[PDB]
Amino acid sequence: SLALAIAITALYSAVCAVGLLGNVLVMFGIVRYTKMKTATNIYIFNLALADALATSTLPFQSAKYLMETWPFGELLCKAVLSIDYYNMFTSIFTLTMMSVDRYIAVCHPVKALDFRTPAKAKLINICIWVLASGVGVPIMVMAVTRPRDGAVVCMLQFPSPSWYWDTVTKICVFLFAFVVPILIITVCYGLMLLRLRSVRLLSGSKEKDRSLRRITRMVLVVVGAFVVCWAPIHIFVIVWTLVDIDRRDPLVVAALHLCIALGYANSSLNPVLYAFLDENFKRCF
Amino acid sequence: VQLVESGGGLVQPGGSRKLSCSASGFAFSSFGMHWVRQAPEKGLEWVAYISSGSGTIYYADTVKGRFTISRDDPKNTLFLQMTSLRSEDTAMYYCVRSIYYYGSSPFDFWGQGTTLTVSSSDIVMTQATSSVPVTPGESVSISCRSSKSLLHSNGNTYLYWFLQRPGQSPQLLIYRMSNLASGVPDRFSGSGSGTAFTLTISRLEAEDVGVYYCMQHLEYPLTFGAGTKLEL
Amino acid sequence: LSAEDKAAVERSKMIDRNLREDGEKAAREVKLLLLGAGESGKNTIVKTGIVETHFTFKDLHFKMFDVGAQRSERKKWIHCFEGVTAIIFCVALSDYDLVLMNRMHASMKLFDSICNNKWFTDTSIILFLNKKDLFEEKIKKSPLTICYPEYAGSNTYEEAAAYIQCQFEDLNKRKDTKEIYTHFTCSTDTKNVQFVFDAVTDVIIKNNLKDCGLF
Amino acid sequence: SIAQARKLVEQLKMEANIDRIKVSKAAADLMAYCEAHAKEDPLLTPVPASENPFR
Amino acid sequence: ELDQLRQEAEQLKNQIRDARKACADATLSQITNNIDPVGRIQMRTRRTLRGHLAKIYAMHWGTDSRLLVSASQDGKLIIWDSYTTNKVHAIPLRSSWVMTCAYAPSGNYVACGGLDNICSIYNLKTREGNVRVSRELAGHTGYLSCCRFLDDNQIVTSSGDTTCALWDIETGQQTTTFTGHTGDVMSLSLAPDTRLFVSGACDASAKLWDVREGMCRQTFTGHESDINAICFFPNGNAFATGSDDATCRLFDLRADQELMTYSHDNIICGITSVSFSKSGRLLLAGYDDFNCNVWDALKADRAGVLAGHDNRVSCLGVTDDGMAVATGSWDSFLKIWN
Ligand SMILES: N=C(N)NCCCCCN1CC[C@]23c4c5ccc(O)c4O[C@H]2c2nc4ccccc4cc2C[C@@]3(O)[C@H]1C5
Repeated sequence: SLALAIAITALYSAVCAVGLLGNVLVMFGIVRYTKMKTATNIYIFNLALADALATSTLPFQSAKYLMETWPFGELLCKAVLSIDYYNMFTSIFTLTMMSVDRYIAVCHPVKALDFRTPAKAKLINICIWVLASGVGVPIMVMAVTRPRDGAVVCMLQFPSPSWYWDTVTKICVFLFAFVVPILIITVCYGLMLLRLRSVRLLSGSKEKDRSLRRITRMVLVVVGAFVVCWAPIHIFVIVWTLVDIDRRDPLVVAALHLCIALGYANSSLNPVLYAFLDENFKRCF
Repeated sequence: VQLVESGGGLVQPGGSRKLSCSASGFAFSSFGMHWVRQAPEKGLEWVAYISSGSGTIYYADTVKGRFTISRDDPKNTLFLQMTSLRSEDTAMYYCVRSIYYYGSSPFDFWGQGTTLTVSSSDIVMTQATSSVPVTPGESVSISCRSSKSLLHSNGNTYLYWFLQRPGQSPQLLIYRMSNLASGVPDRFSGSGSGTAFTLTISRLEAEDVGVYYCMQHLEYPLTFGAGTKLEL
Repeated sequence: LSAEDKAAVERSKMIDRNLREDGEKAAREVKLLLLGAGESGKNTIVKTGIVETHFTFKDLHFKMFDVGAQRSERKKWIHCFEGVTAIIFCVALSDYDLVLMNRMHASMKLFDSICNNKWFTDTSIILFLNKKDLFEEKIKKSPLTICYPEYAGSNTYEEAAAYIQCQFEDLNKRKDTKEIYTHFTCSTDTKNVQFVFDAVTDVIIKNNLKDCGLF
Repeated sequence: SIAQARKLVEQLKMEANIDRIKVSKAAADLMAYCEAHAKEDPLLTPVPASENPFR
Repeated sequence: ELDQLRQEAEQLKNQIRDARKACADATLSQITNNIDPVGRIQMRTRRTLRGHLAKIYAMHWGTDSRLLVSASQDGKLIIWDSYTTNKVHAIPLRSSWVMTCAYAPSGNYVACGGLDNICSIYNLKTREGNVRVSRELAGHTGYLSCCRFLDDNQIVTSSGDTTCALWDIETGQQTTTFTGHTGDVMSLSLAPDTRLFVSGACDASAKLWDVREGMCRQTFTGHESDINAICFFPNGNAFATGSDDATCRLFDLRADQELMTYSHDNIICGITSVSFSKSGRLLLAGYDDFNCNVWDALKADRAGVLAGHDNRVSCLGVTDDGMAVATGSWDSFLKIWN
């Protein structure tokens, strides 16, 4: 399994480097000529912050998989777990609020004239950052490592019934981190696409294929990236908490780490998606 | 332009009172407000300050913690809440307009004032001269000495001259050192450098009699000087 | 800083806040430029210097700017309307035969100059075709031959009106980022404000797409 | 029209009978003014930071 | 007799041209080629004045070389304390379509005007703390493009009705009206002695006027496009113009003809504003290429470039002591250069 471990480590390193480079480029562009005078610019900066702070974490789990041990103590165990949960919730909520903001911009323009302001965008971003801390604080508290099962591992501690409690928090995380955000994103973008079909953007050639097709391609790219970079981890933890499959199988471990690689590729490719899909970034030569 | 104060009257020691001031005739919200008191046989003393927008509030050390200053801009009223009244706060309280920008004339307007009677470090300004005998048509000089140089790095010497006529509220003559005020005849001249300052009246008049006070606005608290009384 | 320089800075901050509030209130408003020939009639859609009329239609604040009293070089003051939401252009269909040079050709030249202006490249135009009743009653006697020697069509209100509108939008160049909205002015109805409302709503949607950066 | 041409030719006649100097004299005067005030020109020569109020 | 009058006018023009040609012996460049040039002038931005939310069209310094006033499309007349970047006053305007602004030499009044065809006068010094409008001057039939104070009671205005006017602020009346331009007058420049003033219009001509008598003394015709900017030399015996032909020309009052031409092959945008240095050696001009070019007046050589604005430079002006240059532009920013 040496070749498999080398491939997994190389994938982790490439994903982390790509994410860090993309986040650095995004912040440099925002500082230079993409100043936060617009709500979507504020949301782009916030997503870049969440993606970078999440990307600073991946080498820790890479070394954890490479060493099969936890030299990080209960201290950095609780730290890495809280950071992972915090970054997950903040990035998901920022994407959801981007979808809602675009839907309000297109479908309700008269009220969007007052609602879409930099002050309200900053307030909403602050509320999003604060709200996920209320879910990360129990991850700060109830996360202490153990020298069990032949090594040092991390596991959330719950009172009786511990199985009921861990199933409850897994179900709540899946419901309020994946399903509700994806439903809101798809509903908002579909209503936005219907309004964009109605408005004077599809009336002749070199207009529909130049604007509406590009908009549709962008929204399917965003939703598909979300699906393909957040579905395998959630279905894998669901099947883990549902059925009892070998926890030491090398193929199972490789599949789980590939799922984690896809989840980190989400934050690696979101800044690249903004760089290659923002028409404002395309205009900003 | 008129500031009319209300309140005052007899009050037992340790009591409470609230002084009011109705402003009418100017843009009240754009002016910072000062409270200045004067003992029945002594000079002026600064009490409290509130800025435009009620951002910064400054109090005198002898009044801090017991006095509260506030303003109500929509109703054009200024307040001074008094708590735990002592026998050392019996005086006549004045309200002073004050605006602040480049080229301003702070302390330009004063109110008539109301008297409060209670039943039975900062730099200093020295005016050693008192009861100076004067005659009409003469030239006199009134000197004020401070304890620190009032010349700031901005190049402004922060010395204010006031004239309190008998039975009248004090009036600003010169706001910054050598800067005549509006409505003041061009016979009052301001001069000085650093610590020593002088006010020169080239030609006198019967309306120029009174008590001349010297104030500093370089740093809080604002400190006056025992005025040099002019008399015939 | 001295005791008065600090107060000066406080005053400066206070009027900074006032400027920001005023700018937000101004940015929550749409601006319209009223153009057209004098004989077309700019007072039909409403009822020294330039005249500003303000009206509110379903929670949207409007700012009309009639510049018909400025008898000067337009090239020296047309750039101050660079950021207008839309242009309302009034052309009377009744003046296809009256001559002060036909009035209709004067309107065509003015429309051509405004539409292809270097300041209004992506600025939408709300074309208003006025005097529908007089034009309908007049086309039964004088045809479109005087206005158009190359018409070669019939003599009815619908066909002639459609032909005039088609030619006026054919004057438009670079029909990719610009939209010309054409409406026939209604006498006993309040649909003109509704039409302007839809045009400005489309412009707001376009501006929001451009701001959100997915256009 | 009619009186406009008369006004134009009258203005041209008034402008024609004017005292004039050579271009060399005017250029010399401009050069002399520029040379006589070059010292008191902060935009031309470098200014010390102490004297400059915009730091 | 229209043909005869036209022939007489043509003969008079030919006589004036012959006199102008006879008065020229050696060009300005010929007798300034032996003067020492200044190599390069690197002026950095010392202050950036923020607060405007629309396009800046005009600004004017005060006499004290510390206060300045700026006008924008946001409807605000802002007085700045340039030494600390402090804002002294923020005057709302009844009409937001302002195109010019001025500072009274006494520092008590600020004027503005534009598409409303009204020159408004505002009182900075007032017993109350607010700036109040003194009176509105009406009578122009076009937009006001420039206005300059003679004193507290006299102001001169230029309008788009091909007419300059002199007003009396005591009574709000036209003391003297100036006629003769066939195009819209765009710029004004009071002489240092405030006895004459020049105006450049859309007829590609600049006219020297007499304030007291009210007639036109000289007419200068070298430009091929409409003149947007005009400014007097510090000595009052010359003036410089700027038009949309990407060209600045220096005219002489006594020699009655053009002296020097300031143009470059790579410059094609028009000139929006122009000003002189304290000694008259430098000619600063604002262009439509987001730049301000510093010209050596006696050498017609580009001595520097002020490149700090992202939109069109619409106005500039040098302080009375030559300490700084304030450049306003269409990006809603004012920049102080030294
Ligand atoms: N887009 C950005 N910003 N991505 C950067 C952050 C990416 C990683 C986020 N992190 C969050 C916490 C975590 C997790 C994920 C999905 C669903 C969960 O229920 C869940 O619980 C954790 C978890 N529990 C496990 C329990 C048993 C066996 C395996 C488990 C594997 C994991 C993985 C995981 O650590 C993981 C995903």
